[PDB]
Amino acid sequence: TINQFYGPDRNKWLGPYSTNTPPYLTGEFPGDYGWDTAGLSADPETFKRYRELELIHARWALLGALGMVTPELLQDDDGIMFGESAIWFKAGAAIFQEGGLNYLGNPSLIHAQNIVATLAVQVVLMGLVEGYRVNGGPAGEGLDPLYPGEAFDPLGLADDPEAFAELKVKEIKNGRLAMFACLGFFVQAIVTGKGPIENLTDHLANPAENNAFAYATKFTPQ
Amino acid sequence: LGFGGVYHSLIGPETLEESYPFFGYVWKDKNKMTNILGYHLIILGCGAWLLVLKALYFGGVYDTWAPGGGDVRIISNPTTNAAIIFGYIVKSPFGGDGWI
Amino acid sequence: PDLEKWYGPDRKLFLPGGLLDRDDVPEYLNGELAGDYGYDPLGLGKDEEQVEKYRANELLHARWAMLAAAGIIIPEGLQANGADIKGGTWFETGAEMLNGGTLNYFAVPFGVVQNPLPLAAV
Amino acid sequence: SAWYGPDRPLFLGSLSGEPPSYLTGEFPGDYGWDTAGLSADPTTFARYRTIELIHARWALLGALGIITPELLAKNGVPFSEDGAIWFKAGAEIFKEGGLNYLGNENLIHAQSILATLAVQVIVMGAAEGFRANGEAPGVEGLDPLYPGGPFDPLGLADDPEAFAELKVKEIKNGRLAMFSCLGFFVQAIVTGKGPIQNLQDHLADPGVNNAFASATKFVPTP
Amino acid sequence: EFYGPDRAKFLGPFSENDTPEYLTGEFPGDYGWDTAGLSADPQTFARYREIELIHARWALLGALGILTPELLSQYAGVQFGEPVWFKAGAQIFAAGGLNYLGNESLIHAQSIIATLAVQVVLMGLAEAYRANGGSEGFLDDLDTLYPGGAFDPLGLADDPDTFAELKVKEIKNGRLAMFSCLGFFVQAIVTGKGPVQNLTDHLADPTVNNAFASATKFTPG
Amino acid sequence: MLTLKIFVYTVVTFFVGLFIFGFLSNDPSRNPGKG
Amino acid sequence: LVDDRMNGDGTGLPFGVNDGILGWVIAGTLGTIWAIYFVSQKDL
Ligand code: CHL
Ligand code: CHL
Ligand code: CLA
Ligand code: CLA
Ligand code: CLA
Ligand SMILES: CC1=C[C@H](O)CC(C)(C)[C@H]1/C=C/C(C)=C/C=C/C(C)=C/C=C/C=C(C)/C=C/C=C(C)/C=C/C1=C(C)C[C@H](O)CC1(C)C
Ligand SMILES: CC1=C[C@H](O)CC(C)(C)[C@H]1/C=C/C(C)=C/C=C/C(C)=C/C=C/C=C(C)/C=C/C=C(C)/C=C/C1=C(C)C[C@H](O)CC1(C)C
Ligand SMILES: CC1=C[C@H](O)CC(C)(C)[C@H]1/C=C/C(C)=C/C=C/C(C)=C/C=C/C=C(C)/C=C/C=C(C)/C=C/C1=C(C)C[C@H](O)CC1(C)C
Repeated sequence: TINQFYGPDRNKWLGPYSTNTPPYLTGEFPGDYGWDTAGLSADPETFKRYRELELIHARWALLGALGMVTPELLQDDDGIMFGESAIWFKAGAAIFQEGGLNYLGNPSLIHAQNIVATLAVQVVLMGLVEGYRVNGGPAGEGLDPLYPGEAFDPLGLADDPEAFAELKVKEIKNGRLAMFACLGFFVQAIVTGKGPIENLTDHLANPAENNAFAYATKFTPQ
Repeated sequence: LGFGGVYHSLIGPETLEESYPFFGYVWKDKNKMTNILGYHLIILGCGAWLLVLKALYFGGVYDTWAPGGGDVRIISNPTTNAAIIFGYIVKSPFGGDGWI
Repeated sequence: PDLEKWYGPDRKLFLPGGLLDRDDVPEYLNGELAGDYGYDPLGLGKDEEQVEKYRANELLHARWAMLAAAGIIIPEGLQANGADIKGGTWFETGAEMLNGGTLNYFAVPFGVVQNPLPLAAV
Repeated sequence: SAWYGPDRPLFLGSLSGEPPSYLTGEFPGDYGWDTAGLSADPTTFARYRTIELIHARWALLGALGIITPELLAKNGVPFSEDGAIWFKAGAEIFKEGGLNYLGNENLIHAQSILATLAVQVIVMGAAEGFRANGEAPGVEGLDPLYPGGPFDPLGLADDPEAFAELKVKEIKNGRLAMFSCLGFFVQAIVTGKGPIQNLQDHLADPGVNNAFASATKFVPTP
Repeated sequence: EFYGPDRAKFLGPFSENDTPEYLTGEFPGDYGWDTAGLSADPQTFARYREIELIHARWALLGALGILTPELLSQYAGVQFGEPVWFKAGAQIFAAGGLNYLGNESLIHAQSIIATLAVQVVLMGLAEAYRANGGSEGFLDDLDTLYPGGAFDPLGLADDPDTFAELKVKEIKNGRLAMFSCLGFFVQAIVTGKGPVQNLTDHLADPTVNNAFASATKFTPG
Repeated sequence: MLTLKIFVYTVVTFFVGLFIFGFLSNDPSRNPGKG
Repeated sequence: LVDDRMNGDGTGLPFGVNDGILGWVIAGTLGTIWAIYFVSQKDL
C-alpha cells in the first residue's frame, strides 16, 4: 500500500533498524528513507533543490546505464558492425575512424565526420532546452519544475494519485539503481579497462579467482 | 531589376514605414541601420562562400602556376590559417612585399 | 499568436498592395480559411460553400502528398547511401514483387527486416 | 547597466526564470546561478562570498603569473626550458644555478627550498592572520572583505556608484581569471605544455589542433 | 581553558576577534574554525559532530594498526608475511596465508571471500546497532555519541569535569591520528614505502631525503 | 641600428594614437553651433 | 658579408616587425595613450 513507503512507519534505509529518523524527512516526497547521515539536507529549500537535481541525475543515469551495453549487446562474433568501438568507454572514437560515425554498422545511419559541428549543435539545442526546463516555453511554463506532465505524458498513465506515489518511488529506486550501476561502470572502466559484458562472462566462467581482488595489485605504487 | 526600380520610383509607396515597419527607417534608427548592415554582410558572406563552392566543389577556376603553363584546377586543401591571412592583410604596400 | 498576418480582412495576398488592389479579391474570400491568399483567377471558387466542400479534398490531398514526399525522399536516400532497401527509388518499387520477389524494411534504427508478404495479400 | 536591483542581468539571459528569494541583488556578481542553493543561510552566504572573492584575487594573480613568464621566455628573456613552463617552475630550485629570476645569475638565486617555504609560511601566516582579525598593527577595525585604506593608496573606493561598478568589474574579472586558471590546470594535466604554447599550436591548424586531439590519451588498457 | 569564551582557538591571537556566533566552545575540540560555513544548522551539527567523533576513533585505531607491524618488524626482530601496511593486502595471495605473529599456528586463513563475508555481516550488525542507539530495551537508551555504560568497564565515565577534559584529549588525539593516517595514505602514493622505514631513512639525512626530493614524481610530460 | 627604428616607430604610434583617440573622443561636438 | 644589415627588407613582415620588442613597444604606446584617454574620458 501507500503507507508502506510514505507513512511515518515507512520503508527505511535499514528496515526496522532506523530508529533515529531525521525529523524533517517525514515521507511526503518520493523516497524519503531517511539516509541523511551527513545531514546535508537540513535546510528545506536546499533539500528541494537537491531532490530536483536528484531526479534529473536519476533519469539521465537511466539513459546512460541502459545505453551502456546495447551496442555491446548487438556486437557480433567478429565485429563487422563495430570494431573496437563497440565498448562503452571507446564509443567516442567512433568519430575518428576512416569511415565516420555509423549508428549500427552502416553508412546509411548518422554517418558524420564533424565532431566539432555536432558538438555545436548539441550545445546550442540542449542548452536551449535547459533554458526551457528552467523557465518554460512551448511545453509549459508555470508547471512543477520537477513533475510537469503535460506534453511529455501522452499515453495516459499519469492520472491516479496512488499510482503517482507507487510509480514515483519506482522512479527513484530505478534511478538510484542505474545511478549505482553507473558508478560500477566508471570504476570497472578504471580498474580493469574491460567492457561490462565481457567482464561478466569472464566472472561467470570462473568466479573463484576472477574478482576485483585480482586487480587489487594494479594500483600498487611500486 | 529595372522594372522593379521604375515601379518603386513611380507607383511604389512614397514613404515606407507607414505600411512596412520592416522596410521603413528614419536616419536615427541606429538599431535598424545595424540590421540592414547585418543583412548586407550576410549577403557578402554568402557570395564569398559561393566562390568557395566553385573553387572546392564545382571543379573550376584557373591556376596559372600549374606545371606546363597552368591548368584549371579544383582547389584541394586551401590555406585558411589566420597567421598567413592576417600577415597578408597587415603588411607593407610597397615592392618589398605588397600589402594586398 | 499573431493571427492578423494570416486572418482578417487585411492579409497576405498572392500579389502585394502595389500591384493588387484590395478590391480585386472576389467576395467569397474574406479571410476565414487557412491559406487565404485571394488567388482565384478562374471560376473554380464560385462560393464559400463549394470552397468548404473542396477544403476536405484539399486537406486530405495535402496530407497524402506530404506522406508521399517523405516516403519518396527517404528510401531513395537510404538506397543511395547504402541501406539494403531493395527498391528505394520510388517509381520502380512495384516492379520488385512480380514472380517471387520480396521487400525489405529499414525501420530505423533497428531495421533490415526481410518481408515475406506476397503482393496479392498485401 | 543596472548591475544591482531586481532588473539585474541573470545567469541564463531571458531563459533564467525566477532568481532565488534569498538572492535579491545586493552584492556584486549577482546573476541567480544558484541551482544547488549552497548559500541558504546568510552567514554561510557571507563565508562563501569571502571565499569567492579571495579566490578571485588569487586567480587574477595566478593568471598573470602563468602567462607572463612563458611570454618573456619566448620574447628573448633567457629563462631555462625547465622554468619557462609554469608547472615545472618549482623544479628550477633543484638545479645548480638556483632560481634565476628573468634568467639572471645574480638575481634571487635561491637553492634552499626548505628555508624558502619556511619564510613563506611565516610571512603568509602573518598576513592571513592579520586578515582574519580585521585589526593589524597600525590598521584600525573595519570591513574585513573590503579593507581599502592602506591597500587602496590610489583612492578609487571613495565614490559610491563607481566603487560599486568597480566591485562588479572586479568580481567578473576574477571569475574570468578562475575559468582561465582551471583551464590551465586542465591543459597541464592533459597536454603537458604551456597554455600559450597550446594556443600557438592551435593557431597553426584549428581544425585538428584543439581539445578533440587529446580525447584518447587517458583511455585505460587491460 | 578549552571551554567558554576564554578557550583556546584555531589561530591563537589571530582568532581572538572574528569567530562564528554559533561556535561558543560548548562541545569538545571547539576552536571555532568553520570559516567555510558548511555547518549552520543544529541538526547537521549533531549528525556531523557524530561523524567527526567516529572518524576520530577510527583514525586512532588506523594509526595504531599501521605502525605496529612495521615497528615490530624493525627494531624488534619479528618476521611476518609482509610488514608494509599498504602491502599487507597482497600478502594473502601467497601460499602462506594470513599470519598473526609469524607462525602458522595462529589464524592461517586463505579464504578472502568467506572472511570478507563474515566481516561485512558482523560490521553491518554492529553499525546498525550503533545507529539504533539500542533496540527493544537492550541498550535502548543513552547518548548514542558518548555511550559510557556497556563500553567503559574501567569506570571513568564519572566526574564530568575531568571527563570532559579527557574528552577533549580524545578528540585532539583523533584529529592528530587523522593527520597521521592521511600522511600514511599519501606517503604510500608519492613514495611507496613504509612509514617506519621513511622515518628511519629521514633521520640519516634530513637535508637530502624530504618531501621535495619526490616533488617531481608526478609532473606531466 | 634598429634603435632608430624602435624610436621612430614609437613616436609614429604615439602621433597616430593621438589622431585615433582624438577623433574617437566625441569630435563632432567640438562645434560652436547648436549641435 | 662586409657589414651588418637589418636584412628584414621584404620577407612578408607584418607591419614591418622583425623583432618582438618593436611590436611590444607599439602595443605599449597605444595602450598608454588608451589608458590616459580612458581614465580621462567623459571630459572630467
Ligand atoms: C560530414 C558529412 C556527413 C554526411 C556525408 C552525412 C550524411 C547523412 N547524414 Mg548526417 N551526414 C554528415 C554529417 C552530419 N550529420 C549530422 C547529423 C545527422 C542526423 C541527426 C541525421 C543525419 C543523417 C544523414 C543521412 C541523411 C540522408 C537521408 O537519409 O536522406 C533521405 C532523407 C531525407 C532527405 C529527409 C528525412 C528527414 C527525416 C527526419 C524524416 C522523418 C519523417 C517523419 C514523418 C517525421 C515525423 C516526426 C513528427 C512530426 C511526427 C546521410 C546518410 C540522418 C540519418 O542517418 O538517417 C538515417 C539523420 O537522421 N545526420 C551531423 C551533426 C550536425 C553531422 C555533422 O557533421
Ligand atoms: C558524461 C559524459 C561523457 C563521458 C563520461 C565521456 C567519456 C569518455 N569519452 Mg567522451 N565522454 C562524455 C561525453 C562526450 N564525449 C564526446 C566526444 C568524445 C570523443 C570524440 C572521444 C571521447 C572519448 C571518451 C573516453 C576517453 C578515455 C578516457 O579515459 O577518458 C576519461 C574517462 C575516464 C578516466 C573514466 C572515468 C569517467 C568519469 C570520471 C566520468 C564521470 C564524471 C565526469 C567529470 C563528467 C562530468 C560531466 C560533464 C563534465 C561531461 C571516455 C571514456 C574518446 C574515446 O572513446 O576514445 C577511445 C574519444 O575519442 N568522447 C562528446 C562530444 C559529442 C561528448 C559530449 O557530451
Ligand atoms: C549525486 C547523486 C545523489 C544526490 C544529489 C542525492 C540526493 C539526496 N538523496 Mg540520495 N542516493 C543516491 C544518490 C544521490 N542522492 C544513490 C546512488 C543512492 C543509492 C545508494 C541513494 C540513496 C538514497 C536514500 C536511501 C536516501 C537518499 C536521500 C537523499 C536526499 C537527502 C540526503 C542528502 O541530502 O544527502 C546528500 C547528497 C549529496 C550531497 C550529493 C551526493 C554526492 C556525493 C557527495 C558524492 C558521492 C558519494 C559517494 C562517494 C558515492 C560512492 C559510494 C557508492 C558506492 C554509494 C537528497 C535530496 C534520502 C531521502 O530522503 O530521499 C529523498 C534517503 O533516505 N538517497
Ligand atoms: C582587474 C582586477 C581587480 C579589480 C577591478 C579590483 C578592484 C578593486 N579592488 Mg582589488 N585586487 C585585485 C584585483 C582587482 N581589484 C587582486 C588581484 C588583488 C590581490 C593582490 C587585489 C586585492 C585587493 C585588496 C586588498 C583591496 C582591493 C580593493 C579594491 C577596490 C578599490 C581599489 C581600487 O579601486 O583600485 C583600482 C583598481 C584598478 C585600477 C584595477 C586594477 C588594474 C591594475 C593596474 C593591474 C595591476 C597588474 C600589474 C601587472 C601589477 C601586478 C599585480 C601586483 C600588484 C601583485 C576595487 C573595487 C580594496 C577594497 O576592498 O576596497 C575597499 C582592498 O582592500 N583589492
Ligand atoms: C573527515 C574528518 C573531519 C570531520 C568530520 C570534522 C568535523 C568537524 N570539525 Mg574538524 N578538522 C579535521 C577533520 C574533520 N573535522 C582535521 C584533520 C583538522 C585539522 C586541520 C580539523 C580541525 C578543526 C578545527 C580547528 C575545528 C574543527 C571543527 C569541526 C566541527 C565544525 C563543523 C565543520 O567543520 O564544518 C564542516 C566541515 C566539512 C564539511 C569538512 C569537509 C572535508 C573536505 C573534504 C575538505 C578536505 C580538506 C583537505 C583534506 C585538507 C588537507 C588536510 C590538511 C589540513 C593537512 C565539525 C563537526 C571546529 C570545532 O568546533 O570542532 C568541534 C573547529 O574549531 N575541525
Ligand atoms: C545520500 C547521501 C547521504 C549520506 O549520509 C551522505 C552521502 C554519501 C553524501 C549520500 C550518498 C551519496 C551518493 C550515493 C551519491 C552518488 C552519486 C552518483 C551515483 C553519481 C553518479 C552518476 C553517474 C551518472 C549520472 C552516469 C550517467 C551516464 C551517462 C549519461 C552515459 C552516457 C553515454 C552513453 C549513454 C553511451 C555513450 O557511449 C557514452 C555517453 C554519451 C557518455
Ligand atoms: C557558483 C556555483 C553555484 C551552483 O549552483 C553550483 C556550483 C556549480 C557548485 C557553483 C560553481 C562553482 C564553481 C565553478 C567554482 C569554481 C571556482 C574556481 C574555478 C576557482 C579557481 C580559482 C583559481 C585559482 C585561485 C588559481 C590560482 C593560481 C595560482 C595560485 C597559480 C600559481 C602559480 C603561478 C602564478 C605560476 C607558477 O609557475 C606556479 C604557481 C606558483 C602554482
Ligand atoms: C588593490 C589596488 C588598489 C590600489 O589603490 C590600486 C591598484 C594598485 C590598481 C590595486 C591593485 C590591483 C591589482 C593587484 C590588480 C590586478 C589585476 C589583475 C591581475 C587582472 C588580471 C586579469 C587576468 C585575466 C582575466 C586572465 C585571463 C586569461 C585568459 C582569458 C586565458 C585564456 C587562455 C586559456 C584559457 C588557455 C589557452 O591556452 C590560452 C588562452 C586562450 C589565452
